[PDB]
Amino acid sequence: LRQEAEQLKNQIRDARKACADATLSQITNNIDPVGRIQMRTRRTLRGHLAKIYAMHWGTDSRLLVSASQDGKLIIWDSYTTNKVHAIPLRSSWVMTCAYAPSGNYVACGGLDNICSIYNLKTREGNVRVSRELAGHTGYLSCCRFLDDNQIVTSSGDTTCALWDIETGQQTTTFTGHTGDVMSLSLAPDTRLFVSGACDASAKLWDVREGMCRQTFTGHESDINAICFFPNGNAFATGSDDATCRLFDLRADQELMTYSHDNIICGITSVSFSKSGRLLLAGYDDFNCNVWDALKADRAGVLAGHDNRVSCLGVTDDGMAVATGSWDSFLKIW
Amino acid sequence: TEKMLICMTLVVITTLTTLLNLAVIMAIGTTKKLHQPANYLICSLAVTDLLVAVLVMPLSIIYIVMDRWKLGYFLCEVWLSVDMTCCTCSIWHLCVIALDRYWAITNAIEYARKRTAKRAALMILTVWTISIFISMPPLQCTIQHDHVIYTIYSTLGAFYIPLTLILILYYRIYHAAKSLSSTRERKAARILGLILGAFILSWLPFFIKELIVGLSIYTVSSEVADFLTWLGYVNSLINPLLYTSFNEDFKLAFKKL
Amino acid sequence: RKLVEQLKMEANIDRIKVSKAAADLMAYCEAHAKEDPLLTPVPASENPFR
Amino acid sequence: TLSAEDKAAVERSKMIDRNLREDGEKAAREVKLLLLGAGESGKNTIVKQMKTGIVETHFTFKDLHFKMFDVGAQRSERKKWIHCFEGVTAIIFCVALSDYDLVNRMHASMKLFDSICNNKWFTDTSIILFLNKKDLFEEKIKKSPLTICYPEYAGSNTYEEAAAYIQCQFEDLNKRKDTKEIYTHFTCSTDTKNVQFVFDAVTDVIIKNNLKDCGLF
Amino acid sequence: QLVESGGGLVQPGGSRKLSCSASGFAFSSFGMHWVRQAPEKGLEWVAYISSGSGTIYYADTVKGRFTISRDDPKNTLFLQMTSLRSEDTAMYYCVRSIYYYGSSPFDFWGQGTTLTVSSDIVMTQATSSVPVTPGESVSISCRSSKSLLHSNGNTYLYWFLQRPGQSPQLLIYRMSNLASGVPDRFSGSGSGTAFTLTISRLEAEDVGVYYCMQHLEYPLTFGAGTKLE
Ligand SMILES: CN1CCC(c2c[nH]c3ccc(O)cc23)CC1
Repeated sequence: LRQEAEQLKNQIRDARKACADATLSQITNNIDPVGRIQMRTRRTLRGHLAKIYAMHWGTDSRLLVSASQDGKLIIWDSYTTNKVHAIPLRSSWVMTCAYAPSGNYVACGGLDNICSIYNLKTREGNVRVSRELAGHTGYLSCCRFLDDNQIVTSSGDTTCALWDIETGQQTTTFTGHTGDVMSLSLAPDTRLFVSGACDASAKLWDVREGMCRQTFTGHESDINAICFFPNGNAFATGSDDATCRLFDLRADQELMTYSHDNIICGITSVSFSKSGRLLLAGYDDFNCNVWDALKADRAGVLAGHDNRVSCLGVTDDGMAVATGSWDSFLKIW
Repeated sequence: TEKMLICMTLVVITTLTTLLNLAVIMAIGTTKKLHQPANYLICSLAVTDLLVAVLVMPLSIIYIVMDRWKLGYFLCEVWLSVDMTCCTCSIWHLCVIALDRYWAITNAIEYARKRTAKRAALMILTVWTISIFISMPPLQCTIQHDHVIYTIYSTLGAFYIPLTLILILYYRIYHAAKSLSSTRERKAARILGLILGAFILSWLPFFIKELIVGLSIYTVSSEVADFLTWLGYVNSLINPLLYTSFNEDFKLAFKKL
Repeated sequence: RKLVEQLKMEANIDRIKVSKAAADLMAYCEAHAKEDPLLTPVPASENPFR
Repeated sequence: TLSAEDKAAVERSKMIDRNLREDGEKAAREVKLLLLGAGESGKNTIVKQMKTGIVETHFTFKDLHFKMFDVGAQRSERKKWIHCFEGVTAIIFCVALSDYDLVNRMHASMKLFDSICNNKWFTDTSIILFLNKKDLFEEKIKKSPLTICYPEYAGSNTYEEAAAYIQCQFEDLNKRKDTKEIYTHFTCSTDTKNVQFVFDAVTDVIIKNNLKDCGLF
Repeated sequence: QLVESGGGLVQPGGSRKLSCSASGFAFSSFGMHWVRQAPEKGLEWVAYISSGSGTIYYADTVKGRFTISRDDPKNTLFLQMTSLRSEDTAMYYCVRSIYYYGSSPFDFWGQGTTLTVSSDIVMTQATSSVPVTPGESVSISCRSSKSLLHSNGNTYLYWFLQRPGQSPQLLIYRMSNLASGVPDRFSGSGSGTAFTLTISRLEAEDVGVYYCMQHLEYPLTFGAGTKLE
């Protein structure tokens, strides 16, 4: 049954090439560049005493949650820098953290195979472990909320799972990835999500039934970052090959590649502005860069972090961008 | 010609001292990795060096270039007191830094709990207290050795017993390091010897001639006295390099700036 | 074993031209640029971060 | 400026900051140890003697609180999560001597040691190597010579010489000899002395870190 | 759950100890307020102690006369009372509050205990009585002498409903957010200085006294109280 795999892959590539009548590079040539997008560090969130690997912005564009190796989640009031909540973690090894769209729940996890959900609206005040999503056989890489009751998870098992917090058990398991899944991205409509894995491939999945809609390839190394375009018809990915690639779901292939000779290191996080014109991705060597989603030019540099920019997030309204880093500090730009 | 050459040499020395001290303090403050009790003691020593360089050295060159100093009848006493206080404070900062290093290397486990900003602050305040203790008794114009007992006690408590503590602590540190290729041990021994030799060649001759003049053993010439005074002053310039250049964290902090 | 069936199912999806998708993306970008504070520095009066 | 509730929120933030600082100060004195080895290297036995995913084992010895990370259950890609342990004071490595002729787990253990010790994240991290289950090595070697797996081995197939050669080959894999040190030891099923050796290694690592801070190392 | 103890008849100028045992919640992380209600008059703020006793405030009528302390290990709130005046007679309510973005201060009120003795913003509720019937819509108007719209945009106003023979319960906080467990019938809106409470499809349990409270700056003040029957 594997003899026809190469033939089908060749047919898919031929169809993609036939439908590739033009490229975004020649289509956006006449569009004026966004210019130098200068951003200042409006806020400097301090209080973390260990390497920070994940963060998530709130739907209100004010509250954000960050995770560090100190085994605790800190809810930051970005407008005033106040720490809304401090949530000790039973496991000090946390690699991902998510903030519920309604804000009533916060989830995180990591080397522990549980994407523990924390209830911020607890009656007793102190934040408790509402549920533990056990069942994964590998380190958790990312679990993003869908609603108060549904949440997706990605881990090192090479598979993603959909969980119901009330039930506490998997309801839809996503399989097909050969490499470890490192990131997740939820579409604006919440109907589809794309997960990047270490096999240099990004796959589109359906939450309702778990079927893989599409498979994306082109990266030369492991994929560590993924984020949807605001319209939901495209998404960008960041891999260890130091080049960010933009994929359109309908086109089912790469559209633009963002890379520079100066950058010779992998990508850690990727995000899009509200309009999606500006592509912001975290990079090694302790600085971040902004790429024009259309012109692919380096719009600007978000420098100031003393360590790797592990995570990057943009407010739903696009008012500000908060970048986490291993120096235990989050800076809002 | 000679006066101008001395002027430029002393001016460049003091300017380099104060710029290096300012760089050290800003690097320590800006970098979070440099927020440790040992780094706090190093920063205290650096600020003491900056204070002695920006309060004493200007008047030092002013007096050296033109001998007849008349800036103020009472100002001379204040200048002498502050110079003595700052020099003793720097010497005791070196002593307490050596003591902290010895405790960390030997009592690496027990001393870990006591290694806190509170302990560094207590050390700094007690160093300042000892300096003012030695400097209050006195409270062309220069300190006169009219009391043999006072000068003997001050020189004993300012450089000689802190020198003995420095030597003992560094010998113990070297013994622990060698007990614990040989290129690394050679480098450690070279660093310790360089620090000890710098401190000795900078301060010891000045206190030797201070004892000589105080005891009336010999009449030290003014030129030699000033030369040894500046040889002791350059200890402030030397200390930041010795106590920061050899630390990888300080290397990164300086490279960042 | 399931990989062949998964690839067969994936290959049967609808296909689109790059030109129209890129045009739609550019239209969305230009339409939402006015509503992008990052692209256009918002005045400090309306900026919650200062 | 701040209202009554805003002042209360700032006070709550200050209390959270104080709690965070206290927790960080407590964790700074805590010793972080990473446990690695083959599947049957005996790391589980080691942690049991001292005391699905990562397992944290906490124990105390001579005023030092030690927390060990058993990452043997992590079958995922190593470089995607190994970097999290960059701050570990030392890395404990478990190797089963008896598995020299068991099918070639010694080869896999040596590859693991090469990958971990030479990793960019562990350039300055010391490795506390452990040779587990020599009570089986001393007997099996009598019947099965060590030359079966490694023809390069020379000399009599004695337990002492074989152990010395295996140790030497282990530290031969270290490409950062001038930057890190390997503290090899044999378990011998001696809980007290094994924990004493671990404590001595931790103390030595802390002393070298202090010397590095002083520029002597 | 909050229970108050240490009441009873006292002589004028005497001293008594009030204990407010706290259970069912993290008392350490919750700020505590003391509110005293006379047998017929409205609520009156007494004192406030923040979490960890880092900040303590008292009303002008009791400043320098009443002291408030906390003991986290025992989960009990203490209020040492000395030099009790004749007017001090009132039912003291132990109020729970937590202050952070999106929080609901004064959400939970204790049952309260009755004690008998032998510049600030003032809320106006001239509409003391407004008869209502089930299924009818009624509006309660509250006015303040100072604008409660802070520079940050938060209108620090609170609505409390007290049923006959029951302690007050938080109804609306910040004039726009409904506290947990409050039916969606109640709504809150108003201008910087004009405030009003809207009740839709009023039903039997809505009967009670509605109090308008301001939290812009201490001391806290409560309205006269609108009685619905
Ligand atoms: C430039 N300064 C260098 C140090 C010197 C001094 C410090 N302490 C003393 C005690 C006794 C004494 O005779 C002299 C000194 C005063 C001059």
